[PDB]
Amino acid sequence: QCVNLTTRTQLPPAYTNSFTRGVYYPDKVFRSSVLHSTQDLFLPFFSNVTWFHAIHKRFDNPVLPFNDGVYFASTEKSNIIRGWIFGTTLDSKTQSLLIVNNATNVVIKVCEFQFCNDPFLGVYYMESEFRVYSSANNCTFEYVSQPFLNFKNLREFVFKNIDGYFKIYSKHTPINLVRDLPQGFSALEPLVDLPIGINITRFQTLLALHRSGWTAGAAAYYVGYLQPRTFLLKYNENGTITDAVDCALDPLSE
Amino acid sequence: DSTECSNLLLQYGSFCTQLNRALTGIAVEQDKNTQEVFAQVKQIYKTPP
Amino acid sequence: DSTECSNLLLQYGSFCTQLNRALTGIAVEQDKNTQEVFAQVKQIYKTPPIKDFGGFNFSQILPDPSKPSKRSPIEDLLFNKVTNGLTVLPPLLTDEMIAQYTSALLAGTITSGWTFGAGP
Amino acid sequence: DSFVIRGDEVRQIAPGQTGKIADYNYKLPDDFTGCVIAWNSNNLDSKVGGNYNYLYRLFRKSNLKPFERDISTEIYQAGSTPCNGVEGFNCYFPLQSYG
Amino acid sequence: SALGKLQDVVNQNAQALNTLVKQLSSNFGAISSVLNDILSRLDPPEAEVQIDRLITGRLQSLQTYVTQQLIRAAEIRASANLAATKMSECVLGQSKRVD
Amino acid sequence: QIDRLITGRLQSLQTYVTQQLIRAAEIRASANLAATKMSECVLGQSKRVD
Amino acid sequence: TKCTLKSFTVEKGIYQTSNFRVQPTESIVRFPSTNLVKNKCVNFNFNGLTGTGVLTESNKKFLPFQQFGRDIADTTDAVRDPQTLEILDITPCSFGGVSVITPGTNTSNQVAVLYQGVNCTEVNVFQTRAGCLIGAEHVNNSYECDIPIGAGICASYQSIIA
Ligand SMILES: *[C@@H]1O[C@H](CO)[C@@H](O[C@@H]2O[C@H](CO)[C@@H](O)[C@H](O)[C@H]2NC(C)=O)[C@H](O)[C@H]1NC(C)=O
Ligand SMILES: *[C@@H]1O[C@H](CO)[C@@H](O[C@@H]2O[C@H](CO)[C@@H](O)[C@H](O)[C@H]2NC(C)=O)[C@H](O)[C@H]1NC(C)=O
Ligand SMILES: *[C@@H]1O[C@H](CO)[C@@H](O)[C@H](O)[C@H]1NC(C)=O
Ligand SMILES: *[C@@H]1O[C@H](CO)[C@@H](O)[C@H](O)[C@H]1NC(C)=O
Ligand SMILES: *[C@@H]1O[C@H](CO)[C@@H](O)[C@H](O)[C@H]1NC(C)=O
Ligand SMILES: *[C@@H]1O[C@H](CO)[C@@H](O)[C@H](O)[C@H]1NC(C)=O
Ligand SMILES: *[C@@H]1O[C@H](CO)[C@@H](O)[C@H](O)[C@H]1NC(C)=O
Repeated sequence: QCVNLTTRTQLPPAYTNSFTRGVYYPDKVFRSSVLHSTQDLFLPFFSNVTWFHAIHKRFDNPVLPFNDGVYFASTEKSNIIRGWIFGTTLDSKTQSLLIVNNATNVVIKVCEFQFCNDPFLGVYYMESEFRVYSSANNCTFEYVSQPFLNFKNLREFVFKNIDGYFKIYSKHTPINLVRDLPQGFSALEPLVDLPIGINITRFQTLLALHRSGWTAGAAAYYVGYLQPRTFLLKYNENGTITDAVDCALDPLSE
Repeated sequence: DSTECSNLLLQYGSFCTQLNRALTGIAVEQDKNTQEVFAQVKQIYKTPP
Repeated sequence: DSTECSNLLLQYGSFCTQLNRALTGIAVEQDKNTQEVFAQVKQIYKTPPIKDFGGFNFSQILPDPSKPSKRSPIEDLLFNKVTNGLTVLPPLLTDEMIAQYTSALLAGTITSGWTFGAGP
Repeated sequence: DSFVIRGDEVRQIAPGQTGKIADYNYKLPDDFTGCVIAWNSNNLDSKVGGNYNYLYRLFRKSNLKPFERDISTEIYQAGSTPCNGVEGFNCYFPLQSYG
Repeated sequence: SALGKLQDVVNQNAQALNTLVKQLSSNFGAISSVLNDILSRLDPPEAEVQIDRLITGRLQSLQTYVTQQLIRAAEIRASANLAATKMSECVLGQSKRVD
Repeated sequence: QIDRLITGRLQSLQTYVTQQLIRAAEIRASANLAATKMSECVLGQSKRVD
Repeated sequence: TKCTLKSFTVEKGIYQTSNFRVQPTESIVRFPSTNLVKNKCVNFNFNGLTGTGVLTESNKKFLPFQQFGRDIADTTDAVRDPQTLEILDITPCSFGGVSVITPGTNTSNQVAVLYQGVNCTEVNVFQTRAGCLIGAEHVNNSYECDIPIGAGICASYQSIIA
């Protein structure tokens, strides 16, 4: 089942500053009281991060490129953002990745889904609406896990695809800032490594409608793109990354 | 300017860094030598006319 | 611990012996340097218990009895201000013995002037 | 060292080769010096009904040393069940003939 | 920065040791920098070549380290000879030499 | 082939840097001597013979 | 010492002759497998990570994602056991130089051995900061240095005293 959403309001997407966000742990190695230089796919400091809104009538589900990797930030309250779609053609011709977080658990499936033009979840004012794909014929990987998840919650994710392995990095932050990204540092813990082995070039954000037509809950998300670069990470005595330096940002940090 | 040569040169590690650091040490050592030899006075004296 | 690597390494000859010999020469040279600098007196001179030197105060350079290391306040400050088959050999002269040599030199140059350097 | 082998096995009479007669019949060392000589003998070492006088070690527990010869006609245990010198299920003679 | 001369020597020695240890992580054109990985993944005819590449790279690194250690040893020996001269002439006597 | 050129040029550069370090040590010794002569012969009168 | 110096007569002094490495007594495999042996120099295989070392109980506070810990030189100094989630330090097995302290062969054939940087319980036994000294008796009297051992310790012949 698919439903076209025809009550959207036309507006260009916004842009804002990344500040010093998007740093994730590059590996599973404990390091204490050290300064470690690593060359990996990172989000540049103070970069131009694209800003999308969900407010009522804004419902931002465009088609975005994946490129080398995607940093996804979420200023979220009341649980509208539910999952992501990854793939190349987003149809039954190729094999695509589904990540959803419904009312009970988190489900990851790698199948040839015939995706809808507007995939979405729904909350009735209970969850009784799910319209993401119309079919699923060839499924290779399944993974059911625990639930991962004024704006009160900040969700950071990093999606990378190297050597057929999909690395998802996550961080949950209690915030009380109203509109933009708070200025500070928080290193993203690695969340999951999936041996999906599929080609990914395009991705989709999954949102949830509110029904009482439809109403969009207040949410905002940010999309940034990873580039191959070097960071200098500082590990404290407790093994937590507390500060970082972008090696190619300015001559002082260089 | 060969990128394949630099990619193969990265397999050898930090030899280039050691050579650059040694040459930098020699270069600052020459200035230190000149400073020790000639800059032994902090007042610039002149002869009478 | 690879036996095959060592067997292949034996084809190159006595390179390892040369490197070990050079490092051993450096290691003995450091001890020789410390002997040449600090061990220039064969008598361990000591200051008198009464520090009556005609108004001259040497408390900042003489060893402090209160400190367990028996170092001077200046030497204590100096020591505070300096911060896979590899081994570090300890120096032949420890820090307390080097401090003792400096204390002997200080006692000689305070109580005897330059006479102790040329004879009795 | 004289023997008779197949036509595709003449590449295995060489130092540093992986192969079947290299492991269980005739092994050359890595520091081998000398010459390997091979020539076709279909006119002499072949019969129209089958010349079965040439045998190779199909089964062995471990690879040979260089210049090591195994003529021992003891049975091989190819399964979990011991053979006790008697042929049976997963109990095979080590020496099989070329056809 | 009063005690920079001693700290420079300490930093140089520690940096040389860190560089020498760090050079083990480089494969020097081999498939891997770990000897156990090469010995467990490859046969001895090609593992010999990979180990040879690692040996020549590590030996070049060690010879380089010994070379700068000897040069620094000469510099420290010259400084120590100067220090011994200052101990003999300034502490054990009064020197007429200017500066 | 590029690896052969790299190892040859790296050996040449290491040889050059090593001999430059040895000459730098020699020049440093000569400069220390020159500073000693500046202090003792120019800034004062020296009793040291020759 | 005679074989190392390539001479049948050895002068008085200390001579570096060999290298002492504590051999791995057992081999341990831990997969998500053998028993876990601590406080001994053993070979270890943790999740495909091979090595040789002494496993000790650790006071580190590894976060859940973190599995094996690296030091300054990027060597694995701490590892988490994949079956029982506990942290173990990996100290490198005891290695050191073996030096032979001897007087001249004209004087005597008695020798002492110094294991550099090796404690005496992992090898006339005397523990010095320079290492473990075997074959030389320790005296409380102080003399001039005849054969240098290190860390203020010297050896002489009078038997060999330290
Ligand atoms: C929702 O809208 C999309 C886009 O208008 C529809 O997708 C089109 O489906 C028709 C089916 O005949 C195709 O011919 C078009 O090429 C599709 N366009 C795109 C951009 O994919 C989709 O069918 C609509 N959903 C429903 C239920 O009508
Ligand atoms: C020599 O100098 C020392 C240190 O400058 C003097 O010790 C000081 O004495 C005064 C007066 O009792 C104290 O207030 C200071 O705290 C002391 N300083 C230290 C570092 O202990 C000492 O009095 C001087 N004179 C003699 C004769 O020793
Ligand atoms: C971000 O990009 C948009 C267009 O892509 C541009 O108009 C805007 O000025 C950029 N912002 C910054 C801070 O560079
Ligand atoms: C969540 O998705 C799983 C997977 O299909 C399903 O079994 C479960 O019933 C769903 N829960 C809800 C509340 O829809
Ligand atoms: C994928 O699905 C289609 C239709 O369900 C089927 O014909 C095809 O063989 C499947 N391919 C694989 C690799 O399972
Ligand atoms: C992945 O898909 C893109 C576009 O469909 C294509 O250009 C690329 O070659 C593909 N890569 C692989 C490894 O299949
Ligand atoms: C590290 O953790 C300890 C708790 O054992 C805490 O007291 C200390 O402040 C922490 N350090 C940092 C930099 O957070």
